[PDB]
Amino acid sequence: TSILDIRQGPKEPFRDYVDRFYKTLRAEQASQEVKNWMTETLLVQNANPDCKTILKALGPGATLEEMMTACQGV
Amino acid sequence: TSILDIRQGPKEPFRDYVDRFYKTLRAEQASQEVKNWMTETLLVQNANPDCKTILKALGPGATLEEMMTACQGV
Amino acid sequence: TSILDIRQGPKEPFRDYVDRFYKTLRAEQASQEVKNWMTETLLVQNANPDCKTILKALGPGATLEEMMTACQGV
Amino acid sequence: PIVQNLQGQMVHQAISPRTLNAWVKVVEEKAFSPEVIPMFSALSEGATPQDLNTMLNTVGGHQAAMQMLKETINEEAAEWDRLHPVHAGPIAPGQMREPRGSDIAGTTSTLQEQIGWMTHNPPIPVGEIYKRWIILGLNKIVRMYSP
Amino acid sequence: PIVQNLQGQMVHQAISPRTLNAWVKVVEEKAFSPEVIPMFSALSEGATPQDLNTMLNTVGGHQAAMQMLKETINEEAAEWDRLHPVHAGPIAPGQMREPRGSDIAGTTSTLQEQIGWMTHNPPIPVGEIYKRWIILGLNKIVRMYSP
Amino acid sequence: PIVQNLQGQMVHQAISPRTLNAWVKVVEEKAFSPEVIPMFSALSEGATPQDLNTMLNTVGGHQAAMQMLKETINEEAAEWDRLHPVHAGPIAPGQMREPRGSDIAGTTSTLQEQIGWMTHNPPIPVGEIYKRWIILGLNKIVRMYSP
Repeated sequence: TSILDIRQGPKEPFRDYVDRFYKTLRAEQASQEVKNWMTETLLVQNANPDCKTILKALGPGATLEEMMTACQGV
Repeated sequence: TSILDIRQGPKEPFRDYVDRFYKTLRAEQASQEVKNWMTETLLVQNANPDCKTILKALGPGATLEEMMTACQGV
Repeated sequence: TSILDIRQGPKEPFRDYVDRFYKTLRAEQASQEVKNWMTETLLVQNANPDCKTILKALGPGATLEEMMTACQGV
Repeated sequence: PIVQNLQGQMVHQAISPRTLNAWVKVVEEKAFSPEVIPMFSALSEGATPQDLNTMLNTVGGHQAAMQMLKETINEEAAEWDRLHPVHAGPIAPGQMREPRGSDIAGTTSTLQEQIGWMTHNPPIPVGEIYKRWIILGLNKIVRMYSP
Repeated sequence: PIVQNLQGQMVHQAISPRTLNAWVKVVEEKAFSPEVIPMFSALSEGATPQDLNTMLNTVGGHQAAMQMLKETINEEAAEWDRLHPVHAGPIAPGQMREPRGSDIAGTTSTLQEQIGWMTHNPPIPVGEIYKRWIILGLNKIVRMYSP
Repeated sequence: PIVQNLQGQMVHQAISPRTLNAWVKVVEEKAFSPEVIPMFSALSEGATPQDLNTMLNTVGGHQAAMQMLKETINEEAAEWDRLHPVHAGPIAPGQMREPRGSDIAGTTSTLQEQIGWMTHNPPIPVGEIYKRWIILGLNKIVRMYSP
């Protein structure tokens, strides 16, 4: 399965999705800078509308514990 | 079972067939040149029509990752 | 069970019978010369008519891989 | 493998059965998963080419992958021979011969020869060259076997 | 097997039960599969003929194959005797006797004799000669037992 | 058993629990099957009479066979005493006593006595004499227990 095919379900907790992401990211062998680009970009983009909304409110500069606690009720 | 008796099913993934081939090829003790001849020849010949068609389009010079990714949807 | 009581079934593959023979032969403790005599003699004698027929065509001097491949379709 | 003895010299010692079996069990359980590569790397510590063919030859199953790896090992070996040409004139009596791709793959070299190269001064890391080929070929497999 | 001791000499030490059992378990699980041959080869490292008959005699099951192997071992042994004739005149007091096919098969030789030949200078590799016969006979079996 | 120590002397060391348990497990699994005899032979390497009674006494089950063996061990022992008469006059202060059937069976001898006989020069192989009786009695059993 390709990294672009990794997406969050409509009922799937973000948490279970983030695990899937760094597992597939774990099978990507690209430069770190590209993998940083993938992190800030693709993760949020394939996140579900309800959490996506939430993550837009965190702004930039956000870290994984704060994202992970931010989308917990969703 | 003989190497000539190794053939791909009509619903069998190529992949599962290629595994069977190099297992049986693993029990053949012939010169390397003969085993090269067997590789390019017998593998495609006993491959199913749908994949066989696919493999004909790869042309010659093809390697196993490209054959294996080529017949994946079949 | 005694070695004389070892016999091939009418539907039993020879192969399964030869295994039984050298298992029981494995529990005989007799001189090697006697055990050679048992090998060439008793094995064929208690073999079934269809294979027995086959084995008669191999003639003498025959070895176990050739007997075992000879009675395979039977 | 080639290990250091108490006396303070490098000597060969055989690899252990529950090490062997641990290699088997990893492959059984985690197949093509990435954790196989650090795992391999730890269990290949101080290992010979000869021991590395032993580990590859003792696999059962995943024969398409095993063939892809073989063919990667030979490609990487062909590339070793290309990049490093044979050296000028006859081999010195006082010296031992330079390796080829097939000596690195363990094929054309003997154990005592594999111990000569590694234990000698300077030492040459023929394990680590094969190790990269294995890891490289492991990446090829991992990338393919991703679904 | 005959192993090197800490003192720096080659001495005999017995083979281990979980080594024995690992030999048993391989045969139980993988029967005639090709992985049996590298496996055998690793577990036969530094092994005597005597230990090799022990391993063959401790098999249960697959008696048709075990007989085919025996008969291959004797053929290969008959061939050893053919190719290497006995030597000229009486055996020297200062020397030890040349082996026959049956000494290689372990049958006519004693352990101390098997240790004399291997530990002595030059050493003779009677294990490796039996090993090829075993591997050759393993090919015969593998080829037959292919379906 | 009596094993060689690093220092280069023969000393007694105890047999291991997973060796003990391996003896138990063999008997559990393969009962009277012939593979039991090479198996026994390997696990009896360097063993004392005392250790051999320990192995026989620790059996559970197959008590008809265990009694047949006992009675074979005593017959073979009675035969030892018959064939080898006691020697002329009193025992020398400088020497140690010759064994009887019951010393071979371990019954009338102590461990230190069993170590005296085996470690002394010439050594006497009281293990190997009991071993044949065990193997002989094993043949009796195997032949009977064939169906």
